[PDB]
Amino acid sequence: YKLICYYTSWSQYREGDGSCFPDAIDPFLCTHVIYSFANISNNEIDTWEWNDVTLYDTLNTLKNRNPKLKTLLSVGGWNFGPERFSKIASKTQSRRTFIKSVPPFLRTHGFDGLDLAWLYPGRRDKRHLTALVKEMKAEFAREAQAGTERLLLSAAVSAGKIAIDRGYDIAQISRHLDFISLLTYDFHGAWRQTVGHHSPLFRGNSDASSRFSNADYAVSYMLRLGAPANKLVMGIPTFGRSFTLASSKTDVGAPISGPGIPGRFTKEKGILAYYEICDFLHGATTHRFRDQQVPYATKGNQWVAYDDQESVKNKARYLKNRQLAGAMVWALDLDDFRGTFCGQNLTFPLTSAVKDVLARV
Ligand SMILES: *[C@@H]1O[C@H](CO)[C@@H](O[C@@H]2O[C@H](CO)[C@@H](O)[C@H](O)[C@H]2NC(C)=O)[C@H](O)[C@H]1NC(C)=O
Repeated sequence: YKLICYYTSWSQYREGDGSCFPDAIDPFLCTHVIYSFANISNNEIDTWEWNDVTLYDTLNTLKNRNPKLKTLLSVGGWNFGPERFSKIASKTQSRRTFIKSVPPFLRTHGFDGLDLAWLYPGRRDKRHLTALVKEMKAEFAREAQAGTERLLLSAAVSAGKIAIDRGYDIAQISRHLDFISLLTYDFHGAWRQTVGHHSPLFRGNSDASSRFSNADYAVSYMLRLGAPANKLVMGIPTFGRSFTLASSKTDVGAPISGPGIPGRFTKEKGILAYYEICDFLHGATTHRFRDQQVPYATKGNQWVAYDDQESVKNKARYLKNRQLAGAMVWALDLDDFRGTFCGQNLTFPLTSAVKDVLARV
């Protein structure tokens, strides 16, 4: 079983206990740690935060304590215009330039693979994504000829049917990628006003339309399209989405005037780290959708949909019953890495959970 874990570059700038460096990672915790978001300059992979070279090294040293640990560098991301990706992938000329540039950069900095986070390709991009993947993987194999371990190639994929149908050639890329991470937590629409859970596990025997929005269908659908079950990886959020209620209505479908207030350390609207969410719970009424098997809290005019040890454990089990490769946890910096916020003196509670289940069989 695989437990891919993401670490983001910008989680170093948070204040106080919110500050997180590669340093803070249990090297034995995960099996794959993805440093989050390299970049592209002059059609070539490049750094992002000034000290990346340093964090790179801090993170890559963990392998000194656990030799079987593997690390990957991810390209793209949210703050990386998808148009930019699209532009690099259409001109075979600029695409090659990029590909050929990766191995060295990786080899140089100690990574064991690259991770494509081209965040949502267009209907006009499917054809080139495939190209990018097919060619990149090719470059990688050729490089292995040099007598060294072959680099890993993976990709962060959307779990939205339409999204998937629009720009992904699953049956294709499935054969070139080492593993596919399903973004199974961006389900609730950032477009419409209404309380809703972003990472439901199940369809929810109560709401007709949009049965395509839940982990269960995502996985099932991917499998239909051809993705081998042994290459799939279910994404598990370690954060929660906050909403500013617009009425005393707290139950399903209640009004929403906007994104909840920021977090003391997270400082961003609609997003809360698990550890922040831990503090929040105090004096908050905890609810849990039986049908979707996920929890949400409400305090004052604040409504929060999130995941806990038990919601997370479920998915972990699901993940295993369909026999998938393993799990993907978004941001170890969002989990209680210090472990001093959520009661129990445990560090990385949520991730542990996912691990514990994956390890008892
Ligand atoms: C990552 O690389 C991109 C692309 O080169 C950088 O983007 C540009 O930066 C310059 C100067 O700020 C602008 O004139 C260009 O219009 C930008 N191009 C693109 C594609 O955005 C970006 O600055 C780099 N990131 C960091 C953190 O250095």
